[PDB]
Amino acid sequence: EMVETVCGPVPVEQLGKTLIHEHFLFGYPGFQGDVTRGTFREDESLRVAVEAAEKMKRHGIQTVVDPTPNDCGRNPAFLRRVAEETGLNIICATGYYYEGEGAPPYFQFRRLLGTAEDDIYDMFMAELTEGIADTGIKAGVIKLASSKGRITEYEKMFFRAAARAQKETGAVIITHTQEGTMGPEQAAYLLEHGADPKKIVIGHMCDNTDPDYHRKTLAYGVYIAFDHFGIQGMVGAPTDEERVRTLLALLRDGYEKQIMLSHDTVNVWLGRPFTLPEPFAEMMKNWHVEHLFVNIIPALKNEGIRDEVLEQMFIGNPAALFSA
Amino acid sequence: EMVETVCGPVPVEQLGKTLIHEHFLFGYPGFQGDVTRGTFREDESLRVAVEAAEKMKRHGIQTVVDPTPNDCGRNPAFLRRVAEETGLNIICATGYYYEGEGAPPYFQFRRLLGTAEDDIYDMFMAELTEGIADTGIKAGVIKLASSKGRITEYEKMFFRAAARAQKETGAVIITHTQEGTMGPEQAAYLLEHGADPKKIVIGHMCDNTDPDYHRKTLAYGVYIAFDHFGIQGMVGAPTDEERVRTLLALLRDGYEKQIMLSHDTVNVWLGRPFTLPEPFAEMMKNWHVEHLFVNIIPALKNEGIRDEVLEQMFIGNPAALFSA
Ligand SMILES: [Co+2]
Ligand SMILES: [Co+2]
Ligand SMILES: [Co+2]
Ligand SMILES: [Co+2]
Repeated sequence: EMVETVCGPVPVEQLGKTLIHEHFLFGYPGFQGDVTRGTFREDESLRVAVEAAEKMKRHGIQTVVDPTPNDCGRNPAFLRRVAEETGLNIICATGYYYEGEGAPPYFQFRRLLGTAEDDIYDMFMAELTEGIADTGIKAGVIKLASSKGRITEYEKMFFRAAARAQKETGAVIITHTQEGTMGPEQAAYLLEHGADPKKIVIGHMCDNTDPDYHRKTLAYGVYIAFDHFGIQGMVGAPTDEERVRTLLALLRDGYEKQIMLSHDTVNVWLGRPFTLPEPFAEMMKNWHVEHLFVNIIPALKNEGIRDEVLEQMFIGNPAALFSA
Repeated sequence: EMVETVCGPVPVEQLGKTLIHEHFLFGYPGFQGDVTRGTFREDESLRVAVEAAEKMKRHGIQTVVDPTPNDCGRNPAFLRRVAEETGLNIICATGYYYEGEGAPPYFQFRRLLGTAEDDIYDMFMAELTEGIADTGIKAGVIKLASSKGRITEYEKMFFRAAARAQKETGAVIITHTQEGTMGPEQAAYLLEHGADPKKIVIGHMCDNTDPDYHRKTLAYGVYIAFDHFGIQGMVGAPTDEERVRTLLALLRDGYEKQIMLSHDTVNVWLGRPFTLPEPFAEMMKNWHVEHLFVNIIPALKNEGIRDEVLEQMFIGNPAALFSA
């Protein structure tokens, strides 16, 4: 009936049109050490984050899931400010990123102590059922992530802890896959450990252009997310044209009740500002929160995708995902 | 001749008896993500850190160099609270840790952008000559660190930026070596990029028990630190008995003017509290700030080491190190 947002419990039936994977803030681990030159400018950051939220609202978005990992600058209190200003529902996560873009030393050390996996489960339970730090905000999803071609031993600790927490709480799991790998493997591993496929979203699935890879993942009964719309020009990433091609094939096969769409935007980068070099910068120009609504959805409609199917993906699926 | 401390400039002639490598606070990268169960409690932490400072003061210590890396929870304002309460001089660092206990994703990303090395130099210069964040505190040393058996491409960016910053500022460089490797290589690499050997301390040298490894390093004209006293059993670490054996051999060889001693304590751990298992816990029982004075120095004097030699290491060498 209810889901935890940054403003507290909200009825699942009130979530409405949802973006399943966007970041208001995000930083690569290590950004914290560059505080002198890469200061967090909260006022400007809030202005930018609120502007992004308003752009989403303009296209009927009422809810956003922000799965910023705990080790990547997650800031629930900041999200609450965005939500308070805009009236958007924002659902945050508990979880760590994958090894290559994460900060593994801490839980690797606890693994040497023999307690890491239990500590992670304890962290998930605390943040799902008690609150994050002193904010009073509970996470509404568990974020999991794996490496390219491998769910590492470090990563598997989180996967097992997540399955355990899910069995206890009924919490939704949202995942990151790296470079179009491990979708089927994540689903199989989570299900081995008793996780509920109807509560799992395997992310970044659109990074792989082989429809058989998607169908192998869909076979487990999980949700999949095409959540990289706008990300073009590598590393390895396919084009939006290719993403649309893959999506159309799955919709023709009747998989709409298992698919959600997003952009995985980073609206405010933590640390120093940066500029992409020009070939890449132009290829990435559509990576913003309006892209699905201005470009992608019109293209789907051009191919004959019905409004009810679009509504299934943006409204029906998040409602079902967060319902018992 | 002055050095920057957490309280501002202090005459080098007033540093007196110094511990070259101790941490009031330290966290393994990723500790930030375990904030809920591992919150930093400032009042209690300050009480503990102040007590550690008072323990050092009782043995005549007037100065501590705290080289906590930027990515390992460095908190200069906290150090200033400790120093303001106790009158201890505390000198802090600018730098990142080695890959295996560091947070490389941030500067790895900036390396891809082509700016990392310049960004690191910029950071070093800002923190040595202007201030850290909004604290008004300047770092007095640059902290460098390498991995086991190699200085990685990531680490080398910091090494080159450090040499550049040293040429400009005359700043002292303090290093970490991993598992008794890369001592000579660090010295060679820094001098090859124009760093001053009389301003370099190669750290954790006591983790290697081969006196030829030490003599190879010492031949570069650099300082070396036996800075792991009390750390026994963990990750290939030698015993204190073995450390004393190596140290005695070098002192009898006439190397006193190049050697400094410390414990590399962590007085307050960031993140969740932990307890070491029973075999390791007993082995680590002497890992505290009084150990050199209560146990090690008496062991050295029992082996014929005179007060003048000890004073050279604890007083003479730090004064020379920080002098032009
Ligand atoms: Co991701
Ligand atoms: Co993401
Ligand atoms: Co070290
Ligand atoms: Co240290």
